[PDB]
Amino acid sequence: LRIYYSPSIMHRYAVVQPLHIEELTFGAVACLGTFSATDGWRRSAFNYRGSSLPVVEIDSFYSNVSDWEVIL
Amino acid sequence: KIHPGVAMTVVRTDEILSENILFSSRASTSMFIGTPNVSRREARVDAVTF
Amino acid sequence: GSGGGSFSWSGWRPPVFGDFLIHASSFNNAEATGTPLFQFKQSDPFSGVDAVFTPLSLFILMN
Amino acid sequence: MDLKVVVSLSSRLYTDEIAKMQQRIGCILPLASTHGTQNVQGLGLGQVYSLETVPDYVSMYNYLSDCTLAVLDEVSVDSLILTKIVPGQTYAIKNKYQPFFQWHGTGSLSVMPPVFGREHATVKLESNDVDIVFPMVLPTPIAEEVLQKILLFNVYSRVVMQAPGNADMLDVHMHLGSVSYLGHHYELALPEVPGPLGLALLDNLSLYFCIMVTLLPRASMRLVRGLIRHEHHDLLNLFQEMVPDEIARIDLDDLSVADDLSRMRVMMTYLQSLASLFNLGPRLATAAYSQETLTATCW
Repeated sequence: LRIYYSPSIMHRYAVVQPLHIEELTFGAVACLGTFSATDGWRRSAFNYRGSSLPVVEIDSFYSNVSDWEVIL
Repeated sequence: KIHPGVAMTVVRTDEILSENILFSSRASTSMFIGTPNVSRREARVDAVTF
Repeated sequence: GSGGGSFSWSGWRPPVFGDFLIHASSFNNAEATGTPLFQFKQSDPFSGVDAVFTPLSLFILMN
Repeated sequence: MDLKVVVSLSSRLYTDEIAKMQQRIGCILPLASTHGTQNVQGLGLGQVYSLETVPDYVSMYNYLSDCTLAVLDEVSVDSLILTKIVPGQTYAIKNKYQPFFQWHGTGSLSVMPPVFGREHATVKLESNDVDIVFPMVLPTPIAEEVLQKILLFNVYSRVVMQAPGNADMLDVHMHLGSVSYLGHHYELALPEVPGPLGLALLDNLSLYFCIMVTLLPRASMRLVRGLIRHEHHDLLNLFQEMVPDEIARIDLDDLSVADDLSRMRVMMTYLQSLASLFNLGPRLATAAYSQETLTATCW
């Protein structure tokens, strides 16, 4: 997640914005649970009022929430 | 395209698909067979694996 | 009398359920039935209704 | 429900190695794939830890946190029977390690790459030309202590690369490579050059540190100055009657409770993030233990 957000922090924290005590915090990560590996993601159309959306669907989910963890 | 000072040898490896024949003489191996088993595991929320 | 001795089912745990009360406009009535949800705490004391969002309403809220 | 894995060897192993492995009954080890039939390659911590290669420990922690863990159950001439450890079970487990440390039964155990030694931890199988490496388990405090030892040795071997004299690296070797347990000292094998993934971890440490260092509360600095000037505590043993020069420069501003309070809030929000990173390993909680049996009921 650090290297996946590296370009966005590089752009945002940059010349565009300086620092201040309450602005340092950047991202939050929370877990939603476990899912059977090697199945993957089925790609499905979700149709409303004659308009579609591409949606990833995950079978056999196991819900388990976690606290928020601060990333910067 | 002037010949350099030295000569060279060139080596390569080649693969050939081939349909083989296998003969076996009679009664060359004794085999012991066991009873098959069936177990269950990976109980997950919608499925079971056996 | 015969049952009860399984003593588990591979550690099977029945699902815990949660029941929310929503306004009629906040959560669109048509949804995918497997969408992830999010409850936002409010400020009013001794409240009786609480908000909910899906990733789509969460998108619309952040513009 | 049923947890069992048989690992099939292609060719039978000799008497010497069957004896060496039968000494090894009751061993925690990672295998890669969760199936009833496993090949001999995916077994053990070997394929990442090589004889010719420089030892990198963080990569082995990384490999082990992902590979499923199993307990050695039975050793045969052709087949190895090992039980699998599912996340949601209770397991009676046995302790016989050679670098043994005493166990409370109170605190969770942890698994780590074999930092102590390579030779006494390995088993070679020249019948099938493969090497098996057993990782090392420890109670959590000594685990975190060894991890800190290793990372600080990485940094200081890097820094003293450009330093004057041998006496300095000799001081570094004292009380960094050595773990001092009651009645003994133990020598961790340490890399001469740590280059992979030492950076990738210490850099995140440095990011967290440089973020936290801006938002310190000053009241704590003023308190420490006063206390090291007047009283003497075992936690204050480090600072002699001398007080550091950074604090004398940072303190001078007055105190406002609102700003210190908000700084404390943010610093807590980051400390909980820092706590998650130190583990880098599987933690097995223990509930009960018998010293006469060297047997725990881990969880």
